[PDB]
Amino acid sequence: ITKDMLPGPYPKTPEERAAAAKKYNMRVEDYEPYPDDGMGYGDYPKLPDRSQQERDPWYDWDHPDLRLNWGEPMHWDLDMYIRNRVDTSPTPVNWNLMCKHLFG
Amino acid sequence: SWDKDVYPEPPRRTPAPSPQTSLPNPITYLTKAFDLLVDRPVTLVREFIERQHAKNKYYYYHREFRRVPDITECHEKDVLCMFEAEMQWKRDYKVDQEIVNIIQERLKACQQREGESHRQNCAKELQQFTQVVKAYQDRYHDLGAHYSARKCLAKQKQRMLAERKATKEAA
Amino acid sequence: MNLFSSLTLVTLILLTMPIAAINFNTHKFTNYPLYVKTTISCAFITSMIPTMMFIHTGQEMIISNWHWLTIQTLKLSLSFKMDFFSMMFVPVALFVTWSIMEFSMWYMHSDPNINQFFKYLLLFLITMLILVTANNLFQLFIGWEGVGIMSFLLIGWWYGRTDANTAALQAILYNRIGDIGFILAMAWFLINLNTWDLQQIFMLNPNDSNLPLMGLILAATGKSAQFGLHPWLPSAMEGPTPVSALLHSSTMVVAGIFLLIRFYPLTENNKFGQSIMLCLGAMTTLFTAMCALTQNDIKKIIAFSTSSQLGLMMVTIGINQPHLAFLHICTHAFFKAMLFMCSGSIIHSLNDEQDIRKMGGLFKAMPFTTTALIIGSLALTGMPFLTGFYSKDLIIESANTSYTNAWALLMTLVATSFTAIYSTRIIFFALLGQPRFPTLININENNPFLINSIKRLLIGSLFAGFIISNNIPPMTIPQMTMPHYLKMTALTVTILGFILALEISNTTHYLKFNYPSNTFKFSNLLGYYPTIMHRLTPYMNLTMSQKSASSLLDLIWLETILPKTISLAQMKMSTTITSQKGLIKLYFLSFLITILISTTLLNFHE
Amino acid sequence: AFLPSAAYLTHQQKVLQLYKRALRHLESRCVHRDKYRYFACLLRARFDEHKNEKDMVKATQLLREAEKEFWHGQHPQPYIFPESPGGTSYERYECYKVPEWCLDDWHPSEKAMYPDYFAKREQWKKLRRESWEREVKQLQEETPVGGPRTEALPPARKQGDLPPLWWHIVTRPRERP
Amino acid sequence: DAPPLTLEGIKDRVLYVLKLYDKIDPEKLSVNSHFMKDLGLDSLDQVEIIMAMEDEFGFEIPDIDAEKLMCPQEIVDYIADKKDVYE
Amino acid sequence: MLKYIIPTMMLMPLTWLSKNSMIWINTTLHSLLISLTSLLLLNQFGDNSLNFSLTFFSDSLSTPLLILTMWLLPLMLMASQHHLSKENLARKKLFISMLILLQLFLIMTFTATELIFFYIMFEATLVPTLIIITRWGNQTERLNAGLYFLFYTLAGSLPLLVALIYIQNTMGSLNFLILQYWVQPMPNSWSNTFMWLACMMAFMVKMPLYGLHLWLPKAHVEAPIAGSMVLAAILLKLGGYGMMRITLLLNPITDFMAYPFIMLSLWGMIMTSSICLRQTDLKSLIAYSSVSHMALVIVAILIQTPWSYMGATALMIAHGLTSSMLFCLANSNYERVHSRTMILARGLQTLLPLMAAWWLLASLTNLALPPSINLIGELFVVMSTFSWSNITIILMGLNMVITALYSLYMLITTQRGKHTHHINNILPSFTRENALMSLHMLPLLLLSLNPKIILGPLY
Amino acid sequence: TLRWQEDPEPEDENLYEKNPDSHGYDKDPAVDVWNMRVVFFFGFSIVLVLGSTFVAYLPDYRMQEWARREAERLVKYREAHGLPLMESNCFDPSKIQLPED
Amino acid sequence: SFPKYEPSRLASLPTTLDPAEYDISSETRKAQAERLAIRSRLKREYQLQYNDPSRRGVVEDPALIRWTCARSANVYPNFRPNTKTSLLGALFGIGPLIFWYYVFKTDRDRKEKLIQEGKLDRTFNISY
Repeated sequence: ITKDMLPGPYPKTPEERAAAAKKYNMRVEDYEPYPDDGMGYGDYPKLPDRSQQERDPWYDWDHPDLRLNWGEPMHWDLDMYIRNRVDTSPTPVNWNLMCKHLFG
Repeated sequence: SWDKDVYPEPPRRTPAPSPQTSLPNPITYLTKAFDLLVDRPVTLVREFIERQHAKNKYYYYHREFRRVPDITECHEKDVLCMFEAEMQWKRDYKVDQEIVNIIQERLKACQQREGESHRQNCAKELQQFTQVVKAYQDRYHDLGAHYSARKCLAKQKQRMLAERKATKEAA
Repeated sequence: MNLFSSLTLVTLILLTMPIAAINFNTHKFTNYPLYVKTTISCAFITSMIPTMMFIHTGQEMIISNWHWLTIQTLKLSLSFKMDFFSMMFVPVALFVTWSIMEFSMWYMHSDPNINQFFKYLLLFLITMLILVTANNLFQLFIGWEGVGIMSFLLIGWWYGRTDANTAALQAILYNRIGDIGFILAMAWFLINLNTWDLQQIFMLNPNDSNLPLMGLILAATGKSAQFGLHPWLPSAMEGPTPVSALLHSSTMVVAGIFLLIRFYPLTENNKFGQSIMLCLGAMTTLFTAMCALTQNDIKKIIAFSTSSQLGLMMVTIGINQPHLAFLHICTHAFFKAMLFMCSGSIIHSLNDEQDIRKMGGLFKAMPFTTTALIIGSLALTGMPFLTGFYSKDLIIESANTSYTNAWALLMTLVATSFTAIYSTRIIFFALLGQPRFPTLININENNPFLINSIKRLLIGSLFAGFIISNNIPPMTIPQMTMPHYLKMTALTVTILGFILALEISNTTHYLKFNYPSNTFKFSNLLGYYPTIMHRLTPYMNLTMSQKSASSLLDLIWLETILPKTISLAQMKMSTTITSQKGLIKLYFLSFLITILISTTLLNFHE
Repeated sequence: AFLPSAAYLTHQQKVLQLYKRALRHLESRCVHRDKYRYFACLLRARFDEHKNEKDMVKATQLLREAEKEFWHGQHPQPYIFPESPGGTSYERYECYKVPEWCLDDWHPSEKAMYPDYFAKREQWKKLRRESWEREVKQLQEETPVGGPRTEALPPARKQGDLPPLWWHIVTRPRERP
Repeated sequence: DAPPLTLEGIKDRVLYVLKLYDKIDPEKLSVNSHFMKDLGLDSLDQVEIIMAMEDEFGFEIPDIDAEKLMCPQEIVDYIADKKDVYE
Repeated sequence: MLKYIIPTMMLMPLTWLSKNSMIWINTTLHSLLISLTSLLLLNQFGDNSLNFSLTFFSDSLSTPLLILTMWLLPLMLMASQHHLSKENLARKKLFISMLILLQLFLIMTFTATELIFFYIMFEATLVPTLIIITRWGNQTERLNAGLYFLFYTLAGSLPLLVALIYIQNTMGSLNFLILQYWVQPMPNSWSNTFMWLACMMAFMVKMPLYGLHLWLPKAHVEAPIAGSMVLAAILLKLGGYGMMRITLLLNPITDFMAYPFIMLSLWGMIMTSSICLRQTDLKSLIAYSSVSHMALVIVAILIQTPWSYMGATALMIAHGLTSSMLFCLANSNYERVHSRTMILARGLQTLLPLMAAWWLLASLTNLALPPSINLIGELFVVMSTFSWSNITIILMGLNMVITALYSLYMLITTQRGKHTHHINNILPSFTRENALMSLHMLPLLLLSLNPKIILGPLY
Repeated sequence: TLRWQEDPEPEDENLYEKNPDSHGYDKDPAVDVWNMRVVFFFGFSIVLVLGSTFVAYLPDYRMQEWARREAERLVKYREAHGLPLMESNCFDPSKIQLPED
Repeated sequence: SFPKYEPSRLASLPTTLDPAEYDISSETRKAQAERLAIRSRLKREYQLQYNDPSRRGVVEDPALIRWTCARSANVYPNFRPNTKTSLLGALFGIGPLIFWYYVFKTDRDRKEKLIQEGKLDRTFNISY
């Protein structure tokens, strides 16, 4: 491991964004960092915020339990979105319908 | 054995078995088998152990403490007398804790022995428990983890001051 | 007196002996499950003797045999209190565990870790019998946490499966909320009554006992899976079928109702707790029955069935009938365990296929399992002069002719009809009709262990309710003078439920396709309760556990204010001090300034 | 949209996947076999009615409307096979799947109980270490520059050699060890 | 419980369920009979055949492998790979 | 107390004149002999403490800490002999000498009757600990961790020295028995307020208190295994012991002056516990668990009831044992997989069954499973805080959830599931690691049988 | 880019290769066995067992049970002379001089 | 007709109901080809260094180290004190402390007032 592989500050110029997307092993137009609100996120990408239950259960992963691949940029809350924890998978009926029916 | 005056128990009253049927109950047969197969070898082994203990006899004694003057006759910041007064107070404190424990054990024994008539047949034990709990609470409560004889004396002085003042209001 | 205590503690020591036997092992044990089964059967006999003695005489005893810890005024000793409840609940649990272990030694034969499984089951039974025979609150708390941890381990038995780990952790969470309630009750009892033993609690008999009853009701809600803390009981059958047969059907889940049974004078001298726990029990039994109406997993159906039964136990506690609740525990354990053994037999005969839409036509193929399942369903519904009739119907006999909540009574009658409905749903879909399993047929039930254990629990579910109901002494005034339309309420409700559910199944036989409504999706997705909360309560915790506590406070602001602002201040002062250009002229100008300040302003020369 | 063989999913593949999941959900709703046969033949007729469609945007609109139909008509809990993901016994035996390299850490006292098995294991390891450099030298000369564009692997080209990266797909543990 | 499988047994099984199809003549098909090439079948008929395979052997074949099996011998090879037959 | 100081100081010629191959054997043997010798401090009386001379004494509070320290030294010697196997002999002897000096300073800190002697060796414990952390720590951040630890401790504890010298000038003595018999009440003034703050803040930092705990998740992580044992099992308890000693003189201002700090722990033990739910690091998880347990100890000391004091003593001993065992397990995993992150190595019950059993038992003792002394201490603190106020039980009960919610979580991701495929250097468990686990755990379960020897001086 | 002279990181050593009977204490087999014997002898059979025997037979720890015996005296006195079982004052109120007010 | 399904935070939109799946533009094909190329490169590297018979140890992952360094050691240098961070720190840092301090102070003041007036029931309370 070398010092240029660790995450750095928030990128502003397009060439720093390109180098960051090259660092995180993703396309330049697919790399969207967190907004620069000074919350310490830095240049870590903002993933589409889906649980690990939503991944393909039949494609052979490098980590079959985690449903993850070696070298893939993992989510900021991957320790939150594992299959042992909170799931975001779609439901047959709507969320507001469930809340209204249960509360009623 | 233990002393029956400290731990009181009423003489028991066991009814005679007067059966009304002809089927033999298994309890009597199992009891006879119990004094046959269990009680006899246990008692024989205990007799052998008791003979071996009677072969070699020695004694031990209950330690007695004489009375040292308490904190009320101790000069302030005179550690030589206050140390003895505080040691006596702590020994007394432990003794009173065990006294309250004995009364609690008496109350629980009364409740279990009486069974379904416990709230009538255990009035005396409950009154004794209330008296000893009231006196313990008036003697030792609200001192803290750093309790000492001086804090107990201050609490008692405040209680007697309050009692005298309340008497003076209603006189 | 000497035979009594000796035989009871022999039962306890005999139960704890094989744990030491396996822990001191070196070789490969020559069929350790047979050793455990023989030990538990012998302990069943040894505990049957003092139950017979109590039936003959009426002896209740308390053995404070080992003094443990004197916390000044408080004294804690190893105390066993054996009364009506403990002495009539120990042998029923031993008989059920004997049948469950025989079914386990048949069912789990291919497991290479079968010795660990039998040791875990023995440890759970040890903790349960520690719980039910405890006198002080510390020992009963020990049994409470022991059965919780053993439930965790037995649910997460298949530790490679993530669903088993999730279910075990969820059960731990709900049991720890029950532990919050139990801890609050113990706290009030120590602070206000200066005791943990039950004798002083019952003798002092407090009147302002709302808070300890609230804590005990919270603990019973957590352990027995009432409403609010229910979904761990259905969701925690990822483990083996003997585990679901012993843990979540007959023995562990009645611990909350047992705890409320032990504290029956405090509940009998308070109406607010009785009212709210009656309402909670009726809500639980209606909710779980309505969920079980449209379920398709057989073990999920039986889980909702036993949770509805626990709700009925809560209801009959709430109307000041605790001995009826204990009799219902002893009655319900038999046929609930037996139904789970029958379910496991069908699962094993169909190669681990648990969906009810892939089984059928098993009436003639598996006749003994069919007969036992039919008898168990009839006993669960409340067929007259079976075991359930000797408890469950009597509960309704007190539910009508008493000063109860009207809505609670109406929903528990609707719940009774729903129990009838899902019982015949199980019977129709599992047994009758035409086959739906794969073409290769490996149907077999000819093993001595499974047949013998099912036969033993069949004899139990046929006669034990009659035996216990005619052997226990009357602890209350039975209510029998009532009108004819209150006497036959339960039987008529069960019959009409049978008719409606038979009509429902016949309409499933019709050649029509219909889209599901909102009621079907509400009753199929578990009232939307494990879908909202299990997605909302973790999320609102875990982000709060990461964005605020982990990052914003500990990693940013507490790092900012105390050490780093100080470090920046000293760095800035150090840079300002040592920014000198090394010029003697400025140094001597500073000397002149210092002398002038000390003479004129600071007045150091006076 | 996530496949090891193709980058994307074609329209025919989407239609076939929709037909598969719709038939499975209909089988879930229609537990009895004859009723399922009636409505499965009805669904087959409904899929065969628009089979010969040549306008691509009309086929795409029909596909989207059929997806909306299916999502409105799901079973809240469909039937899952016991070993498929979401099933009752999915990944149950993964605690028993011990990898074979643990056999390298066995004591010689317990290795003496299985002589022929460990001789065969030694010859298998010898074959692997004999073929590994051939496999990697085949891997460098087959793929174009800039890295492989697909995850698919070449087979054993010449004679007397083994396919590249074969050890962890041949020596994988059994389903029921 | 769980009787062992064998290659000729599973081949007999897949052929036996294949001759029970009304779209297939039992006197023409062999173990290398393509569906839309040698038998003139359809893609939807291949999907129904794969669902029959799943309902016969009790395990579900994934779609990304269901779109590749085109002959009975390929289904035999896939079932043999997934069930680890002939140890 | 000279019968324990002299053999401890003679351990240095024992470890400096030994051969290059038998330093570990000799040091472990003689430290185990000293641990056996340590049992002669149980001669405690129901009224009077055990006074040896004018310089040393030991009541029933210091005795379990002394026994724990002299039992803990051989455990560190057995643990820290694998990552120093390739080390130079002179540096190995220097490491053993640092451990010996730390034990000597600790066991004469716990027995000093005079308060400034207690302060002097309470700060003499800084030097070997800091040297160990900054010398034999692995990664870059050991230097920053050492700076943070040293400066938090000293900047908190210099006003303690000023206040103690003020006490010596005012009361006339600093002997604890004389102060027990010459204690005067402290009235309400700003001078007494800052007197209380100066006496308390050193132990607040060393406890650690929430908001002053920032040196714990560094110094507990960058340090080696023996450094982790002393950091989690003695020094925090040393701060607690000093707090118990010095709260005697600060009455009755404490009855309001402890009002903020209790909140700073009552909420604090929530937040840090929640951190363990979202920690990517195993050692950091153990450190934050230590923060939560010691915050509970802080509340127990500050409400100053007898039940809280016995709960604090039992909790300190049990938490020291459990945290040391957990650090040993995490260090074994780090030695096997060469990374500290928790998610890298999974499913280790399939490969290491007995170490999985030790993991399960350690996690069960972490979440206060009855009848262990962890549950005894937690329970007694719960009773005392319920007597203090009612709503506190909520702040207890929620904690009783979250603790388990990380402990079993720590049990799952390290032991359950499917194992990592590419990690194939999982060697079978050595006899040394299993012996270390058993020597950590069996005294705890044996102490569950006879807990009355660790229930404080007012049992 | 040219970089400084530095030894590469050595490969991780396995103690079970050169010594399949290793206890994990040392590379030398005799030293390994003697260290294991020393640890197991002086830890389990010297400190643990004898320490448990010592703690189990402590001579009346903290005078505790002695107080119980004293209670069995005191109540036996105070139930025999008709005295109150416990007084509400720790010290004699006669010998306490309250301040006047 | 049919009720439209809308996404939520805890219930995402299904893949089959997403319009963006059905977009068959050439730019989407190029994007998916580049994503597949990146995935194939990473998979090839992983299973090249993973199938090696000589290697014994851990195949380290730069993404895991990147994630840990971003989660732990990169939070402070990318933090800037502004109105949002200061208001969040003051709201969630000293809010609950003040709230619980006021609650406990109020309860204990009421309890002490009741105790010193001889109103609270403290009959059997002798263990504190």
